Amino acid sequence: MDLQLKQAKLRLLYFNIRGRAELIRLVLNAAEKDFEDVRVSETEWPSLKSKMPFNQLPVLEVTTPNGQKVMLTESMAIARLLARTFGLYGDNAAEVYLIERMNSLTSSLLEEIYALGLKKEAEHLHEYMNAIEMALKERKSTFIAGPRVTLADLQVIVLIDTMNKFLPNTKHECKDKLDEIKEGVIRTKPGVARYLRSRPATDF
Amino acid sequence: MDLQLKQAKLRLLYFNIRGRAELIRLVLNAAEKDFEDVRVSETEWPSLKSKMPFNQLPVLEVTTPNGQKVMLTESMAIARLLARTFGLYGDNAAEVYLIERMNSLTSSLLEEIYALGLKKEAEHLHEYMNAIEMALKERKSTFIAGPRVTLADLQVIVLIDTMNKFLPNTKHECKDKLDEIKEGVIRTKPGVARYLRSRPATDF
Repeated sequence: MDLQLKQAKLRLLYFNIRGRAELIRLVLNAAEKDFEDVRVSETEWPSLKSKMPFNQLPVLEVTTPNGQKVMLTESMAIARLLARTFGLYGDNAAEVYLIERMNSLTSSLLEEIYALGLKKEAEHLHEYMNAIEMALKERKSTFIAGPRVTLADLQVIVLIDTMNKFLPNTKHECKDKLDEIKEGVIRTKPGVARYLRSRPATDF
Repeated sequence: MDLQLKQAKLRLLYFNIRGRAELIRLVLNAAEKDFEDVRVSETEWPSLKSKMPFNQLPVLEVTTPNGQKVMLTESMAIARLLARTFGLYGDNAAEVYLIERMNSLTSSLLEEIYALGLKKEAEHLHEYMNAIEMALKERKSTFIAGPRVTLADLQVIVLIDTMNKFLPNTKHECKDKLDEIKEGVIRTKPGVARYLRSRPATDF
């Protein structure tokens, strides 16, 4: 039942984009936990989908220290499990509420931005951006949920990179407040700083 | 920072439907924690939205035992906070992964069902239903995450009621496995059993 994730061998299977696995890559790099970052092309996906017991990516393939292979699914469930394992998910339920309130807003905004890339909404987008900006201005701590980085600050990085690609010229005050969080993650999580500098430059 | 939710006065503001607040109502009734279940019409929403500091429902208005009024937002963040407070969120990160994997599947399926009511997909629906049915058949416990009810078993109830309204004649084997979970929640959580019997019969 306990996968012993600190020691376990970890392989992340996803496409060669940031997308919905970037948050997992950021948690593992923040924790300085090594993993195989396996980037799958859509040319390779049909054959991989046929031999493996899953139908969507990302999957985290865990090999426990005792040799047991377990395939984990559901991107945010994986990210939260890894964050809890490596001390990136707060210390009590009140802090976790702050994490999860912000992640609800930023996850929803991410999915709205993703859906508008090729469909053809600044109002629905503005609503999320105002809520995020408001929470960031009201906080009484350096990071979203307290004095130290948690999963919510890591997902802010995902959100910034998505707004830069999908909404480059959008000029909302929330962008500056998000960038402040990112600056603090880079300062305090040298594994993230190095990863962002070295990761593949991708469009999405 | 700690709202003292066991003792705090709680008012839930949402529309007079099950919708996205039913999970919160189920947690509180499972815990036998009293709350004001305030059901707002769309006739009343414009005026309420103008005087209060929020722009969407549900909101949980908490009055702590020391008299402090705090408005909580984000339906799933509220539900998880309440589940943690009342012992409905497992005991370790491995159990929580089981909760959150299942809630990812059932939340996604719920949102897909909601979006298809008036838009005009059995494939995308079938994918979620097969994954849910598969996890339910593979489990080595009475409930989704272990021997006792958690938030994931409560959201199964939300999913059943939604499939009954939106997909009455759909005949998938996952429906029976979901109904088994619901039967066990009713048996083991007398507060849920009573609530389901007494709650307003609504369309959505």
